[PDB]
Amino acid sequence: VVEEFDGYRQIWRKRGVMPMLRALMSARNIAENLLATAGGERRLTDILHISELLQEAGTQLESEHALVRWLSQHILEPDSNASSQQMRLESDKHLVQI
Amino acid sequence: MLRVYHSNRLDVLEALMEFIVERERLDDPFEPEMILVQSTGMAQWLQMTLSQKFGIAANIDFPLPASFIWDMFVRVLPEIPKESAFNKQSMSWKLMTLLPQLLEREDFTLLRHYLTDDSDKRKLFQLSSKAADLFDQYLVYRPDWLAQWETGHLVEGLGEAQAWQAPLWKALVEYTHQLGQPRWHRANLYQRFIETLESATTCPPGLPSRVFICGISALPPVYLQALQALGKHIEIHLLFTNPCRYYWGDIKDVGNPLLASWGKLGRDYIYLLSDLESSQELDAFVDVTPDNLLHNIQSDILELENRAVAGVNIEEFSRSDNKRPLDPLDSSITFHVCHSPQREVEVLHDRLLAMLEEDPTLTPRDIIVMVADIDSYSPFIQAVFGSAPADRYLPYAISDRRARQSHPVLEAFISLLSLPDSRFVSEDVLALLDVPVLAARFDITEEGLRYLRQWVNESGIRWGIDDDNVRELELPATGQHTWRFGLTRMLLGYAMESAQGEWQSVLPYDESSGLIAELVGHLASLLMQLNIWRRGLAQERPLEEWLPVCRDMLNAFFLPDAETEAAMTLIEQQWQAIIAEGLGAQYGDAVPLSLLRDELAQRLDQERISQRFLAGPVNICTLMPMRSIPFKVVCLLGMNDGVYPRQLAPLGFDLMSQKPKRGDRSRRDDDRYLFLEALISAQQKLYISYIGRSIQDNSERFPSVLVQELIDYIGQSHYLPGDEALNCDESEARVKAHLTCLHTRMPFDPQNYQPGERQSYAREWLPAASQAGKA
Amino acid sequence: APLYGADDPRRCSGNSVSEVLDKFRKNYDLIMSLPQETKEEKEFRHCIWLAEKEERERIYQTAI
Amino acid sequence: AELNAKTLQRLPGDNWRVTSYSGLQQTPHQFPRGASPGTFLHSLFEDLDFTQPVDPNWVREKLELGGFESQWEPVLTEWITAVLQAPLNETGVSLSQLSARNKQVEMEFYLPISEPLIASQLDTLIRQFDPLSAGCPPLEFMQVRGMLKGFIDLVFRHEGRYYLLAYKSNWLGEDSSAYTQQAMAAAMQAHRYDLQYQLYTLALHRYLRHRIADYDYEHHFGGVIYLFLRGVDKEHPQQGIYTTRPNAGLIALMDEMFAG
Amino acid sequence: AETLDPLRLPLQGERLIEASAGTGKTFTIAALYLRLLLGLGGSAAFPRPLTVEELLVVTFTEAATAELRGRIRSNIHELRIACLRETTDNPLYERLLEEIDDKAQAAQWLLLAERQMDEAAVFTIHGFCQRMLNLNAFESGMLF
Ligand SMILES: Nc1ncnc2c1ncn2[C@@H]1O[C@H](COP(=O)(O)OP(=O)(O)NP(=O)(O)O)[C@@H](O)[C@H]1O
Ligand SMILES: [Mg+2]
Repeated sequence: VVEEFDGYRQIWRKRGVMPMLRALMSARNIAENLLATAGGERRLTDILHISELLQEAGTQLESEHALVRWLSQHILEPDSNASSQQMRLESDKHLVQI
Repeated sequence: MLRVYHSNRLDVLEALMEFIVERERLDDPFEPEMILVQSTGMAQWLQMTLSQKFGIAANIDFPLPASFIWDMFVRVLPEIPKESAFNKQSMSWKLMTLLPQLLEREDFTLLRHYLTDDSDKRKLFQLSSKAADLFDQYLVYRPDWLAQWETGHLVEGLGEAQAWQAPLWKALVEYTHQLGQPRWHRANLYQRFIETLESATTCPPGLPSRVFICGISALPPVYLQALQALGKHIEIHLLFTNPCRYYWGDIKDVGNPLLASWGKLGRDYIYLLSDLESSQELDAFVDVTPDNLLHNIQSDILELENRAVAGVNIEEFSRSDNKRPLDPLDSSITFHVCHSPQREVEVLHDRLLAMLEEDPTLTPRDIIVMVADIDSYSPFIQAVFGSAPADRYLPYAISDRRARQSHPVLEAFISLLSLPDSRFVSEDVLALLDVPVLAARFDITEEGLRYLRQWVNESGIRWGIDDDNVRELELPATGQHTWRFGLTRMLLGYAMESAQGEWQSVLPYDESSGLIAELVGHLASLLMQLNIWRRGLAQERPLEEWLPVCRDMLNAFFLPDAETEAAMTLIEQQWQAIIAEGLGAQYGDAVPLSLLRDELAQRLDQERISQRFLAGPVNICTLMPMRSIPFKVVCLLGMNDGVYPRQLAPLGFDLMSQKPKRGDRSRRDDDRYLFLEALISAQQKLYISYIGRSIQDNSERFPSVLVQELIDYIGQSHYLPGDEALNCDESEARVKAHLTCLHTRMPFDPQNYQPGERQSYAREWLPAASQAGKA
Repeated sequence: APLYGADDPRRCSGNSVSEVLDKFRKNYDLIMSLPQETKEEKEFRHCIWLAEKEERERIYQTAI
Repeated sequence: AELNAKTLQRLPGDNWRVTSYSGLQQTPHQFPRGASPGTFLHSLFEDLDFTQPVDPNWVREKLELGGFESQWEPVLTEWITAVLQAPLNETGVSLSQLSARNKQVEMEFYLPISEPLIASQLDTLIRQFDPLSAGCPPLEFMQVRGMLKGFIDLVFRHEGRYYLLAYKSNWLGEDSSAYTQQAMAAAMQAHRYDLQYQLYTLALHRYLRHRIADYDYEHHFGGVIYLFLRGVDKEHPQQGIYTTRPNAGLIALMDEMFAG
Repeated sequence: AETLDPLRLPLQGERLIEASAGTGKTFTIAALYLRLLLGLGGSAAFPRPLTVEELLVVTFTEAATAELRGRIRSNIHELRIACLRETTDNPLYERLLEEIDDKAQAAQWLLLAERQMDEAAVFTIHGFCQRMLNLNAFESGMLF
């Protein structure tokens, strides 16, 4: 596990943010298990949205630690008014619209 | 003689240039070849092609039309300065001085109401900049107006704002005569330059043998007149990419709707070219065989014929045989509807992989991807093209992205310039300490920052560097929760244990007690500096006094390194250039720091890096005018209604937009013509994508009007096999629905993995789509 | 390609790029030596080409 | 239903690329050194007029731009003259003797490489025709097909014979003996400037063959001149300058290799 | 209070149109937009025909603004097709064609409108204020 995380760190340094998370989800089969688990679809959608936001925030931030610092800061004070931070639709299927 | 070369494609013009260069050789070897281009990518492509053909391309100058015409001014007429006195940069600072002296005038009464409430000359500077831009545009496109304004008369039948614009320009000229600067500017110089060569018995010395104008499809009428006057002595070869074979400028609406709508930029240009008296033109076109949908549309555009059927007659509206058969397997033109830009790029990657697999001859360099705004799609493009596996890896290079060489140093310096206005929040100062250069300057290690975070937090530092800063904001002096308070507290805690008690109504901070407290001594060294400068930058200073400010601040606050030296040099160069323009304009009055800071902020990010346009990998870049290069695969992203075309409305008091003439340029028409250039340049495949439904709200978006007209023309000009019995409208809707592809919202949707042409290439989401995982 | 002006060495219209390049290459000196065309002649040639295109379109529409 | 993703039969190729010599490779003595000082020293000659004596005010303004000490201004001017008046290869050309018509500064060239350029298949020829390459270990780089870029410092013609001049501001040593012929050759071998000037000569030969009607290599070419700014001293004519002429056979075989 | 007929509604000065829910208030906007573009109604018509860029529409929400822009685009397209074909399957377009004098010039104007629909002046109150401040910063006295 330490070795795979060290390789993930190398991928993170080289190819950016999204490649590391993608390789992690592929190797750990996170998406498959979440889709299998009841309700995990919303979880996977939120994870993907968080990954996209982390990529957008790491593009501007050159330091690797700065992205973690920014993520912790945003977790401390979530901005509800932000349109980007709005939660996306759960599924494209038929949903009761409240 | 001025020879105009017409060709539907660029490669023909380029080969003609090749043959002309090879046939007639330059006598002197060191004489540089002249090729006019308005874009760097066009020049780079020309160089790469000429080197590939001849064996090497060198000593080929690529100046802009304006700079070239100014160079010709310098050589043909004597007593002309190297650089024009009237430029966009200097007129701003000159009008900044001239406007306060003219507020007493009645004609400027409205301007008075504008300049009444300004405190730090913000409105004055912005108005001067806008007026300088307007005057430059007038110089370029409207010399008669300036010629009339200099004498003091008014132009009949013009805009209302002329009343306040005509005298100012006059008051400018006289002003630049008092300082002693050269009177000559291009507007008055045009007629004399034309007359000197018109009556010249022989060719003047120093002129180049021949000139080339390649890739420029838009020129002002005055430049064309100057080139016509210059064509007598020296030959000029204009390579003009013409989308239509026949005469399509002011046809004696154009015949083709897709050309009439998007051809406003080229109609005026071809009408000007036709109006040249001493021009000899030969047509070198290439016919296109209508074997594909894209080739069919290109042939319709080239032949200036209309293929869509309106259906006015009942017999015409009933049968669908009037349209052209469309092959179902054909995929030359394909429209794609996605949900998010991430999904859009992820689908574009798979489509590019499919196109590469389908055709062995295709190469990544041939493919090009153009987006409305490259900065909005840069993270998604980069992540999608980086996450691809090694066997699936596609090389990419992104062009026209904002030039960001060292962002933290730039932002730290910009924030340091705002010192007098800053409240010195603890988080803000820690953000300045984030930069490793500013910390190395005060030998603050990265491990020490973990300690200084909790120290600042627990000690109680909230805002304010000292009590004087608190009193300066007209707030009651408290004496606590300031940087001085926290520093004194930490020092007392290093000196005296907190168990003893208060000494000066300040509880010592026990945490900083050992050798680590030396960090405090370094931190207290920073703030003191932050104090000194925050007092030095308050007072307004003349321009010559602002010269050593930037260098002193950099060498005081920053300790350079191998990487940061470049950014520091760029900052110094921009600062020195701004102050040099100011001093050349002889601005006497004092200038506040808030003006130079906000000017440097605008000047630093205006840079762009397009050096990797044709590096070899697939090209990612925005749509830039005057850059038309043929490519096999041409993809277009971000075509949502409102994003493209990009709308930049005029200032509102410009006189050109009131009574427009032929040759006037507008960003709207520029984008409308770039969309046509993208269509014509596509040789094999055209890909167009746009966001249909918002991923967040599941709402409905719309595509650009251009894509709408394109799909309308397609649906009205073609019919699928087996739909002959159907009427025009049903067959049109069927074709439009067959070509428009609606992709899924999520990558793990199993529809993506069903066998077909829409089948994806990413196997990572295959087990998820198959629903084979365990809970 | 328009029928009018086919004999003129200036015109290089062809079916492929290579044919156009050869057509231009063979008659380069002839093109250069020819004097410049008058404005009236250029307008006349453009009008003739437009009329030819119009007549072609009319004949096609009659064929429908 | 059954789901299967597609596979790629043909792998896309990254062979096509555009690279430079850097990509393939991968008192004045006490003057500060670095990337920025070197670029400043080069920009000085970029806009310097050789046919006129140096002006103290211009040097002072350039030192203000660079940010160096004004104390260098009295000396640097003299040093610049030492560069302008220093003699050259046996023709005895002085830099001040070059007029604005017989000079070309910072010429950018593009050279196509059609077949993939292998280090092994080139190093053998370079070692065969150049002893400096024989002294060094074999070239090592990956296959490259595409374009080659480069910026030539100066090209000038004298007596109807052309030359190539390349400025170098590397601090070879602290003493003048470190700027001798053997030491300069050792530095060339260490920084692999041999391949650099070879490619420069290939580019120049192709450009002259293209431009000059009835061109001949032996007749019109004059050799290669590396100018070490700090090495230039009025006392010793040899220290600071280096002159080398590539073999015509090497140039011809290199041209044929790069063509096909 | 009088019943409303979109074709006979005079467009001069201020006019108030009040009705209950689901009565087609938003739907009449398209008919009035077409009338303004074509300049129909005789006495009740505007004195001169107008362009897309001169008609202002103010909506409450952004989504409704986009919906109205799309629907106006679609109505312009359908009316242009009807004018080209001189026949239509909708009663409103049928009455319009009955009111139109010359259909070729009307179709040309509708084509120009379709081509300028990208610049349609349909905004919200806050967006209208922002755009008027930006376009006229000189008169309003704000920054550029
Ligand atoms: N004259 C008409 N002919 C046909 N359908 C109509 C007509 N007027 C309105 N409709 C339809 O009526 C429905 C609602 O119309 P709408 O314009 O939203 O009314 P409304 O006054 O805006 N309701 P509200 O927005 O809640 O105040 C839509 O489906 C329209 O197509
Ligand atoms: Mg409504």
